[PDB]
Amino acid sequence: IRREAAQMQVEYQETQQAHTQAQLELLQRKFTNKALYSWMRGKLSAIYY
Amino acid sequence: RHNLSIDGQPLSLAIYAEPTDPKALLTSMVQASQGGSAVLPGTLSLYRF
Repeated sequence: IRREAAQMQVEYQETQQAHTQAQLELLQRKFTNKALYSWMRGKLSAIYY
Repeated sequence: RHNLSIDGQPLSLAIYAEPTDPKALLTSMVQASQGGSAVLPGTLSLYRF
């Protein structure tokens, strides 16, 4: 029974690993992602100049 | 004949060649070609500049 509980803990850690993967991908598919911000201040920096 | 003791216990320690570690899976930002707007000929206003 202890071995079963320890095995479920491994599955718990694997689930947590997949959860952070989904968070990171959602951050990249965001509308206000890194690419949008980079081009917006890039365009505005040239205009400000 | 099968390299066992009188009691049936095996006489050779076995091996299994431990499975090769977990795996890392990553996601990436994807960009595509984007165009810009065009300009048409302008109307002539009734008011001064």
